[PDB]
Amino acid sequence: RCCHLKTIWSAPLPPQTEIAREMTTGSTTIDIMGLQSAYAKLHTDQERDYFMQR
Amino acid sequence: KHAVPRFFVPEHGVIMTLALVRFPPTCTEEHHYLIGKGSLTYTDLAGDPTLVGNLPPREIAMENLFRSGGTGTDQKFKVAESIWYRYHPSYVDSAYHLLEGFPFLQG
Amino acid sequence: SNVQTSAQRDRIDLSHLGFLSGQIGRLKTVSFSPVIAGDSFELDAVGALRLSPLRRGLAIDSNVDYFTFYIPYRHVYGQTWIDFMKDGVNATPLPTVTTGIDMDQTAYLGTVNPTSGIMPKFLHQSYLNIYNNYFKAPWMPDRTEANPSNLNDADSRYGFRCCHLKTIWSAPLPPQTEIAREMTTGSTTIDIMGLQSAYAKLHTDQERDYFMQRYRDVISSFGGKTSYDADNRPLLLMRSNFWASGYDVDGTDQTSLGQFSGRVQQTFKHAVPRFFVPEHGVIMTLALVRFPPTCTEEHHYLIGKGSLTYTDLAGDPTLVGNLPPREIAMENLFRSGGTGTDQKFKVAESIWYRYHPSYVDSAYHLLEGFPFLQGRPAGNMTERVLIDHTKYDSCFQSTQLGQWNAQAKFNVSVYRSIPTVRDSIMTS
Amino acid sequence: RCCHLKTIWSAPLPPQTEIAREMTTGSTTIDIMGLQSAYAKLHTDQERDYFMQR
Amino acid sequence: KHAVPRFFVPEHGVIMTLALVRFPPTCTEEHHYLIGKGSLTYTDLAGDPTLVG
Amino acid sequence: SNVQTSAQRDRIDLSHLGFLSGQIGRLKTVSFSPVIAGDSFELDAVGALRLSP
Amino acid sequence: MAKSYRRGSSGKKKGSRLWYVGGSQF
DNA sequence: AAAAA
DNA sequence: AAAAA
DNA sequence: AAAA
Repeated sequence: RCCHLKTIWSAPLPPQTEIAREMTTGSTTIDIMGLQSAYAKLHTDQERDYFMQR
Repeated sequence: KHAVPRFFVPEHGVIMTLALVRFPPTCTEEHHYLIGKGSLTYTDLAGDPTLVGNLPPREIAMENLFRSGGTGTDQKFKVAESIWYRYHPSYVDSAYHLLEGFPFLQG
Repeated sequence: SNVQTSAQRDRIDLSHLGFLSGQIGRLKTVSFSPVIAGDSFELDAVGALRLSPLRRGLAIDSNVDYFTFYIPYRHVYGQTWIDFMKDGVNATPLPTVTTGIDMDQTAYLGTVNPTSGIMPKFLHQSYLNIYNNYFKAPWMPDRTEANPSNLNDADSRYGFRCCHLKTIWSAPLPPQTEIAREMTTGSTTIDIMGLQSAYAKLHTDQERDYFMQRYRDVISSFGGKTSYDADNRPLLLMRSNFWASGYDVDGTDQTSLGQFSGRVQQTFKHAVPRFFVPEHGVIMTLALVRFPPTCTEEHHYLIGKGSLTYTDLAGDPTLVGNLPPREIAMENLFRSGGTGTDQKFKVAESIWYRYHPSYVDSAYHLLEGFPFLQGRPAGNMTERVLIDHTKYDSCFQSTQLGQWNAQAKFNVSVYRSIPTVRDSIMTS
Repeated sequence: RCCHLKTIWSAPLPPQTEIAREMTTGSTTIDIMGLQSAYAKLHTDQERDYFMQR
Repeated sequence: KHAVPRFFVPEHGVIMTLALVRFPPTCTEEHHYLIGKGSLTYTDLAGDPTLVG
Repeated sequence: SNVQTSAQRDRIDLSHLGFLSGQIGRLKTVSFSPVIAGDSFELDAVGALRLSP
Repeated sequence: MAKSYRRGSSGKKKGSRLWYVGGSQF
């Protein structure tokens, strides 16, 4: 059995799609340079979820 | 007609041909997302570019798109934030429901 | 990281298919598409229209009308919509309406009824505004159903009943037509300057009975004009009119050698010019199918009156153009017509010299397969003008697709300032 | 009575102008995708304070 | 002179004309912000584009 | 979100009025304007001078 | 006998991509 | 825009 | 390469 | 750089 022609329900986002991403900031402080690094790692994960699985 | 250009075979092997037949996916009991949600907020209807391009993907249920659709975990998936402003579904009148001879997905 | 604040103009494809069916003389929505302020909209519809198989060969063609309207959300919600856009993200959700529990309780709105029984009100309210401004008779009251669930089965399933094509009986003078006007002269004297003032006031009353029953008609008589936002009316974009024809099929077996069956199949096009959308709203398309109003037992007025006077027959211009409108009964036009108060209406003084009715021979009476009004239109004036689809049941063979069906493709192209799907799913 | 010609004191920023905007991060964690959504909502509020009050 | 171009009147109504007279807002006891603040920091005086914007 | 690090060259208007008075043979400041490194400055003053009757 | 309204379910695609499933899918 | 194209 | 040729 |  093959797949239907692409529609909203027959071509959904892959099941490994996240709507949140957590960080480990301090109790009363945060590193903002570490915050920039967190966004960079999230971008590479989203590339492999939407475009690059092979 | 199915014509294949001339090919140079580099190693021993096989060449296979296959076929596939499909219909466009039209469902009888399918409606617009805005119709299925009912209560509309500013994010749903305004189409503001700042909100559309900066929000995480939304999770919706099959109930919002199909009559008698489910709500449990197996009837949930994720779509783009404003996907309903980029496509419009097909409409099948209720007179065509349960009528033999029309290729449709009943329900 | 990177916050987006604007978007380019992108070509959005909103094309879809439609499988449509309905009854004779009922207005039904066939397509709709919500729009955003600043859009550039264009529509083109191509399809084929069919009737149910006939009991005989083709005799009379039917008339088909297509309409397209634009309705802003401000006309539906009013001040609630104004506060909705000014508040922004934290605005209050818009009100809703209640629907039925069956799958076909919103077929007149061109959508499948959701199982929750709740839907937004902009489609239902836009349908009422279109009907009250363009399709009902100007002298009958408006339809003001609050929710789709307040309608009966017939209205929700197929739509509202429309009016027949204009004839002597289907387009009478409005019920507020006077044949006399009194004055208050003295016992043995009269003011003649007051008499001149009486005629002036009568002229303005007759203008509002025949021409100006809506506000925009009154302004038009002065030479001005009103925008569609002044009286809160929908804006018409395009209208299309065509006739449907077909061919015949011959039987070739022992029993049916010599009889024929007619089928109607007509291709059509409905193209709407490019439109600039000024505000958020919806654009709706509707269809209407009607037959010319031919009645079997209808005769000439001079034949029905019998005893003819000089005023009836001479056609003298002095008498024709200076007499008040005459009141006639249904008996004078139809066999077995009534005489009571509900079968009486008013016409022009010599209308019978300006038209001639159609003749149907008695051999065609009570014969299946011919689209006719068997006998006369019954009921009062309101029921006489509105079309009844159950009278055409003798012309078709029973089927699940009603009395007409169609299959069309709507080519919708819009220029929209919306971010791409890639922009929406990538955080950075 | 009408308004003076525009100067620094006769044409100030509207009284509904905020100098801070708070979020509801976790005790030792933060969602960074939620942080992006917070900036988007702040931009629309500032548009209606400076440009679009009608 | 106050000339109004030809106008087509679409509905019944009224047309009104009004006037306003004003002076430029000059105040006697007004001084520069840098003079009034007195103690100046790097943000006040440097005019660094990164901090200003 | 978006951090700005540079700026374009913009035309700034620093025009103002002056109401001046003084005595004979005393030096007095009539105008001043703080500037930033890299600016391109130009000045032109037009007015009328009067003595007491 | 019927080309446009029997072939396909929508119009021609001249615009941005709409679906992303993780790769080629046929 | 009901009235052969 | 689903979307009249 | 994206309509990957």
